[PDB]
Amino acid sequence: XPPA
Amino acid sequence: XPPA
Amino acid sequence: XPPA
Amino acid sequence: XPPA
Amino acid sequence: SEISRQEFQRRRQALVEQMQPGSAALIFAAPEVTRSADSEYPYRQNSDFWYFTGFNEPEAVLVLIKSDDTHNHSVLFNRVRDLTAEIWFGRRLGQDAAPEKLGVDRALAFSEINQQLYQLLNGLDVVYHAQGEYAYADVIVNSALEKLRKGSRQNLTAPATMIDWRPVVHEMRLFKSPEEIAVLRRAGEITAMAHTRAMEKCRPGMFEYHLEGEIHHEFNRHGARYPSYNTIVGSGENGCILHYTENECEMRDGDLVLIDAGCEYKGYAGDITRTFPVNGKFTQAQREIYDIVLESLETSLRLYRPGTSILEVTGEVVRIMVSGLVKLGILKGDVDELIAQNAHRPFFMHGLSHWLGLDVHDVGVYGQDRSRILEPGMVLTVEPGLYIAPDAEVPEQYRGIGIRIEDDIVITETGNENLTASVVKKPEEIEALMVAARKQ
Amino acid sequence: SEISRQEFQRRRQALVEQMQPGSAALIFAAPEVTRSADSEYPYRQNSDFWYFTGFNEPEAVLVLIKSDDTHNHSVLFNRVRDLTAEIWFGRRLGQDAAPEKLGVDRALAFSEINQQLYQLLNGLDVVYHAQGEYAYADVIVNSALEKLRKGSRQNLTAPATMIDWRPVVHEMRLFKSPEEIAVLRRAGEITAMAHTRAMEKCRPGMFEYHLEGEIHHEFNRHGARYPSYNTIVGSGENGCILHYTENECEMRDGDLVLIDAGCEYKGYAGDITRTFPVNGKFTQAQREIYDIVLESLETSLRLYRPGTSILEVTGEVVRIMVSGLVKLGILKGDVDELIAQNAHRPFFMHGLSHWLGLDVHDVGVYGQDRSRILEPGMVLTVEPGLYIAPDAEVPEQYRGIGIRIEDDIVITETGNENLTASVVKKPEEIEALMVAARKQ
Amino acid sequence: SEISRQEFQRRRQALVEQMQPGSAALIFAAPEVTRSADSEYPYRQNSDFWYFTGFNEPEAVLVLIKSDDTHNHSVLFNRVRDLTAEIWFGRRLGQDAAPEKLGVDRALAFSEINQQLYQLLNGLDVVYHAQGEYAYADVIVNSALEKLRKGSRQNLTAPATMIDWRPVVHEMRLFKSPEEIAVLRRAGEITAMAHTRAMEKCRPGMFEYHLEGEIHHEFNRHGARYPSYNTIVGSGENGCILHYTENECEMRDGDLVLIDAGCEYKGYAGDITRTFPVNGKFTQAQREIYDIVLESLETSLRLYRPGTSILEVTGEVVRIMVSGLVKLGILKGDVDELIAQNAHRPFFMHGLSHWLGLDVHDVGVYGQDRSRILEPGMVLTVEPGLYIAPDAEVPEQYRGIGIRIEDDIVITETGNENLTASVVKKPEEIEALMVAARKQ
Amino acid sequence: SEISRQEFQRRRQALVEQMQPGSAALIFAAPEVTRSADSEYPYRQNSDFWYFTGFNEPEAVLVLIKSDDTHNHSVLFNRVRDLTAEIWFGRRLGQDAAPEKLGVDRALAFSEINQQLYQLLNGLDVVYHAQGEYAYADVIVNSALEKLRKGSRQNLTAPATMIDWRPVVHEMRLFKSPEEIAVLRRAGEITAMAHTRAMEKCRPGMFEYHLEGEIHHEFNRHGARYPSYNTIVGSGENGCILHYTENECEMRDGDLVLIDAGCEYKGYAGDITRTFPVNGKFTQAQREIYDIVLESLETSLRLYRPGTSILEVTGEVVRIMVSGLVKLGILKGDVDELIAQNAHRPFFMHGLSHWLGLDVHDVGVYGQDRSRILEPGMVLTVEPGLYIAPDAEVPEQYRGIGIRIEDDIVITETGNENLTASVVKKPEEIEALMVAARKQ
Ligand SMILES: [Mn+2]
Ligand SMILES: [Mn+2]
Ligand SMILES: [Mn+2]
Ligand SMILES: [Mn+2]
Ligand SMILES: [Mn+2]
Ligand SMILES: [Mn+2]
Ligand SMILES: [Mn+2]
Ligand SMILES: [Mn+2]
Ligand SMILES: [Mn+2]
Ligand SMILES: [Mn+2]
Ligand SMILES: [Mn+2]
Ligand SMILES: [Mn+2]
Repeated sequence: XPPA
Repeated sequence: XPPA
Repeated sequence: XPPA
Repeated sequence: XPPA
Repeated sequence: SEISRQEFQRRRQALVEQMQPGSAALIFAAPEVTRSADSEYPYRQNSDFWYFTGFNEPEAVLVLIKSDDTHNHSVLFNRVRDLTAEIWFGRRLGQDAAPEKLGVDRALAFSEINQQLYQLLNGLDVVYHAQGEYAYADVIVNSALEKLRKGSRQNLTAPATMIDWRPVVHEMRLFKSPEEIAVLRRAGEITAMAHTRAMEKCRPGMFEYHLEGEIHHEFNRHGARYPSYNTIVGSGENGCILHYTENECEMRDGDLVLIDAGCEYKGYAGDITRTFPVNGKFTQAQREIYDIVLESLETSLRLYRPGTSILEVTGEVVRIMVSGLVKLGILKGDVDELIAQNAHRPFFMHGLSHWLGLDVHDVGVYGQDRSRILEPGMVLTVEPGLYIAPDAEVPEQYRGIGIRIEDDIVITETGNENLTASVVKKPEEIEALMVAARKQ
Repeated sequence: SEISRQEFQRRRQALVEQMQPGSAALIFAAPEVTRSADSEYPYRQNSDFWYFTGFNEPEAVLVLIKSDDTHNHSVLFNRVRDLTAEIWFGRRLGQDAAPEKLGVDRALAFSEINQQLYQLLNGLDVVYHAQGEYAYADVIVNSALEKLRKGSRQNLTAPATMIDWRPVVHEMRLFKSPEEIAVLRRAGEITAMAHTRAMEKCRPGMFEYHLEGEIHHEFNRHGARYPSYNTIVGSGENGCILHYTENECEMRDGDLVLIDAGCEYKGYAGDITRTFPVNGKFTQAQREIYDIVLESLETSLRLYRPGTSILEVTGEVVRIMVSGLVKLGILKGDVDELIAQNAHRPFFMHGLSHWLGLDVHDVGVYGQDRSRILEPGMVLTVEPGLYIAPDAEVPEQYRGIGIRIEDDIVITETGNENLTASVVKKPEEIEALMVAARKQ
Repeated sequence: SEISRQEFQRRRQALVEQMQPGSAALIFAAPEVTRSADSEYPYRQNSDFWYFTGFNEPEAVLVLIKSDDTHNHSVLFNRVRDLTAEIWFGRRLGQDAAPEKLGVDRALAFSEINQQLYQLLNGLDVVYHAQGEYAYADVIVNSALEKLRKGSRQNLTAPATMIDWRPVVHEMRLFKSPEEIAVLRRAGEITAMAHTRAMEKCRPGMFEYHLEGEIHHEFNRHGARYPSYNTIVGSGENGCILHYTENECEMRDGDLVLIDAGCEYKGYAGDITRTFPVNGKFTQAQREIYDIVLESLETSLRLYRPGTSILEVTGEVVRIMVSGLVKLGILKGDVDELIAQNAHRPFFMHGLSHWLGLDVHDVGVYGQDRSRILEPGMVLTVEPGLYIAPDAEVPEQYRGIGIRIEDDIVITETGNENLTASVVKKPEEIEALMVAARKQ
Repeated sequence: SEISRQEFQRRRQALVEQMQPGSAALIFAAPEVTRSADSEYPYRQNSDFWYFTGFNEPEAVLVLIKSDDTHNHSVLFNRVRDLTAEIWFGRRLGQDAAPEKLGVDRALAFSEINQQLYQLLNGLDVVYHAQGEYAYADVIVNSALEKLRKGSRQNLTAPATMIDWRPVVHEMRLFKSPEEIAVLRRAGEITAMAHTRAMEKCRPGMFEYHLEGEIHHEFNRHGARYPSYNTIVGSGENGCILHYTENECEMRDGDLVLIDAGCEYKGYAGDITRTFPVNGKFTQAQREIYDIVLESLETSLRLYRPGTSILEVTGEVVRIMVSGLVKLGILKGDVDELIAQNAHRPFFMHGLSHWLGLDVHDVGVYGQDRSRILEPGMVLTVEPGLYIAPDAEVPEQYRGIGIRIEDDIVITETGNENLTASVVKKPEEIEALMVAARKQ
């Protein structure tokens, strides 16, 4: 997922 | 396993 | 000289 | 001197 | 599906084609990593090294040497075959079979790299090296260059120019070939099947990690042994933690569970997120938030095509989100004013899309604010979501709700192809799926 | 089962009890490890750090300070709570809840360790540090000591004595408490259940990794998310590769499959190896080798008790092995001469046992040639095996056979308790199990 | 005068006497240092290494091994004799002559240290190492300890205890033996003769560095090739810069010149400071400041004896200074109040004394605020001074005056012996000296 | 003579002129070096840094930024002015006066380099850095590049191309400007005067270091405080040790003394070697060897001119040497055969010439075997010599003789200019000089  |  |  |  | 030897050759040639004459590109393999004491984590090859070889061993270095526009040769440094080491830590390729197996002109023992590398760089004008990528690689490269710099009395010369090949190689990885798209397509299928399993197995009373277990097993059944990233199974308030990986809680009837999981097939990443009711039935409050997220995804899926950008589609998503949040009373005020204020920020605090490939958060230049124009061949995720904190100052029924729905797509000539649509996302379809599975 | 807060306290006190007055012990947590680009492997806490805290976060340091025989206090350095970081990378303990949660006297932010550590060491005579264990820890410790050494004008003094606490802490880990034995006992149960599953699911045509999938899932069903080491599923000639982890081949009717897999429950390792026929029926040749290995294990299980040693029991195993190999014609000559020549070496090239605990190959002094006398509380494996190379110069029917049978035991007052006997190992029992499972 | 082989033996034995049984002390030589490109600064042996050997070569390591209270042996690691290297970079001692020359039991080649050191440490309980002193030493020591720690299967054990020998060795250096006092005494004579030369050669129009030249040459005439520290020749306002080393200005008639210079004889430091008029005649203003500094020195020379401390004598100096400054109008107010306020601080901002030995600012514990009680054998400097900034808010005639007068003394049974009184310091004597020299 | 601000500007512009558009060159100052404990060696600025600034402080970095062919600016990082630090360790330039003093566009504090450097490199395509030159520089540069590489979300980009500026800058240094030639000319004069002094002061009974003292003092009298390399005074058999620096022996009547010493004037090196009789009178044996060396030098001085090479002139010297050695019976056989066998090698084992400049062994490409064609502006030494080992198998009268005669020359349009001919080298002239000096 959510861009780290 | 076998001791490394 | 003077302590550095 | 002599190249080191 | 998979990557052919020919493809690996094409990639190397495509990199060489962009290299200056009289130069060499050095691509190092990933080092082994300790998990605890004398035990190691399952090996994961460096993505860029893999891209050019599909070779899964550590202590290996690919050297691409370009003499001129029509002449270039390759040298692979890899572990020598050792009867002892192999009877213990698995079979090794060795120097003899390497040339044919990996399609390289020559293969030398990694143990001799410090005695051979400087000889391969001697006389060249440019060396392409990803400095800082790995400490061991830098030692090897810096050591070789120093020997050349200090060996004038032995007629040795070091290339004075060092260029980072990451920008060029990642730009290549940004555009998938038909073979890659086929593999990613299979990755999406496998990942989708896993998410369908999780939805069908879910029951109140089970723990979050149990769904993780079902997912990983489904990956494994289809040949994808490892996930492309640590699985996320956040039920209830855990759904508000973007990278919640503990997956240690009992799933409760009445809560939603957010699952973000993806397999790694032939080195490529699948990346799907599906949020659904633990008891198989969305409540009104859950539906009201879910619908906003689903509309965001469906609209984005319709908009993504060559010519637009992640930034532009994101604008549409923000409008959809702010509008829906205002209608529900979670946000108050004029839609356009709220938009100009990024009033959605507290509930959607991450990006809508990221490149996808050999790395779940794939390489490739996004452009300022991810404004880069999309072209065919680019692969990306579409993952809108809304996360309302347990203590958010909004109507009680929305507090503690975390929802994200994510699909993987590949930009085509006229639009895009959804690689993960084989796992349902429409509420009525999710409930039907679960109800059907619960008759057992 | 699990480890209580009281136990963690006892362990810390047991270490402090052995420390000199006016000293401090520094125990660092394991650093996070990259899997690829911006993705990390699931976190694994350093075993020794875990042993004293059961705290699963990186960037944490336990400081045990001993003033004298009746006075000592503790300071924990750990990540500060951050609304942003947590909404992303999971919840953090923080300084406020740490003291109560982990039973420590004081908790400071890891971000301030370089400003606080030297103050805690100032004036002490001894510092216990596992030098070389972690590069980041050494930087922190060396930096603190240098400030003290160079701060005489500020009235600071650095402890001139540095002692490695690994020998003492590992000696402690070598002897399990009742709580630990209970946890290891559960680890053995979970691991055994997994091996039973693999045997019941195995069918010709399935791939090695498929059994890996069944095993990992069974671990997960019982609360053991990760294996304690990379699973080994070697069928056919792959069984001759001691640490074969590829598990990439199709299991063939007629071959044996060697499975070495163990779960990690509450930080503790299970470690079982079972070899069985892919088609559920041992051939005569397979049985002849299996029997020798099983007798080795059963005899060893009977011999292990306080007073003996791994070296001594190994002697009995070597005799059993050489004798059986001679009867089969794999070895030729006088049993005793062959023994004195270690003629079994080509077929059994590893040890019979290793300590077991927070690490599959647990810490603890073995003594020269593993001659240390066994005492109650020690936990070890019993894993004889015979591996006959595909090209070994012996009767054709034995070439390419790899067999190992491994159980985990805890030495008791009068003998030992087998923690993994709940998964069958006698040939007739293995076949019965598989036949019963195949009626479905 | 010099240090005898016997003395070197005594020192080693004195260190061994304080070491635990079953331990080894590792003392490394100083590494060569680059001055520019391929040219090096004249070699300077590490003081502590020198103290135990008097051996002036790099890449040498002294290993003192203590078996028990009556058994200990030594091993020296040093450069092997090489016909080539020597015909170029000077003669080397080598392994053959080392034992007899340096009085060590055994000598091995430095090139083999990594293959030999771990063998010498194997089985010991304690290793004395000055960690952090030299990067190359730490690599060697850490490498040896790691081999022992990881070599349990080869029956190797690493000493778990590491102790910094600097505190103990420096405490030894703090007390000079009769031989050392004799050498320091000669160092004082040589240094004094140099300062007398400078005073006799000084003439308006000459540059500061010219006096530096006279001084260094005088050092050289008596066998002291190098200064123990960079020479300071500050005339005029440059005298207010404590470590002014540029010595680039033309000395002007009317200004005072402050010279702080010391030779290095047989490794020991001389350290004298004399301030005098460039034109050989003190002005009234210069005399008024000089007298205060001279009284400070003369009183201190009378007070220093066993039983007192640097802190205590400093108190007397501060009183003398504050009083004199008030009488001149440089300070205003009550003497005692001004003292309690350290009102002298702006004009005397450094210490009155520092240990003297193999290092001009010698090793040894001073105690809080240099309160340690003085005992016979300690060698220290006595250097009061007053520095009035060019822009200080005091009567114009005092601005830009920098004066320091420094002597070296050794504490005796009843008081102290001035090692540098052979060069005048009383104003009338300084003028007489210069007038006499100017008749030529 | 000296280097003007204009010249420094010209040099910077000459480097910028060769740099690509959109790039920056980073030139770091030399770090301070410890002599012992808290004392440092007199500071020596990095030659390349000095070449572009003439600035003698550590912790300084010159940044030359090129926008395009007609636009470029400079930024200097240097120590900030600090009242405390300066009253102690000398005056600092600071940021305020730097721009005017050093002719740079902007000056920032070195303490802020890590916060400023990446901003200066952001957006550029190329960075010129001498990687590996200094560890501290590499840390700073690598740190800046990493910030740019990881700051895409902040719109930062790192130059992907790194080029070592050493080859280009050293090629510049290889050709001296008229100003440099004037300074080197003065360096030769000063050095020559020193060698004349040594010859006039030499007397049997004096030690080698005594002549070193006379030489260093003469350097100092003319404004050259430090030697460009460690002085060599080898009398008797010590003359056979090429870099004999101990200079610890008593010079004996009957022996020759070889003195190789050079001053460092305004950063430039003088480099002269003169061998003469300790008692002022050459013996027949000494003369026979001396003549061969002198002829080698005189012929070389006649041959050196544009168009020839060091390799070619060396060939003539080898012939002269082999011929003379055969006539004396030191070598036996055919001259041409002996030449083809390099039979002179045992007696003349070093090169005839080396570049001379800011470093005694100056930078600059020599070409294979020093075959590079000489051009006007190049400065080099001419130093033939013959060294006959004490145990050489030749007529007894030649054993233990070491002779070298070295001059410094600058290649001119039609030949060369001898910068060091002001100190005699013809035997009759050497004896006359010494006899004249001995009448006192
Ligand atoms: Mn995802
Ligand atoms: Mn994603
Ligand atoms: Mn096992
Ligand atoms: Mn095991
Ligand atoms: Mn001094
Ligand atoms: Mn002093
Ligand atoms: Mn020379
Ligand atoms: Mn030379
Ligand atoms: Mn709720
Ligand atoms: Mn077979
Ligand atoms: Mn004045
Ligand atoms: Mn002779």
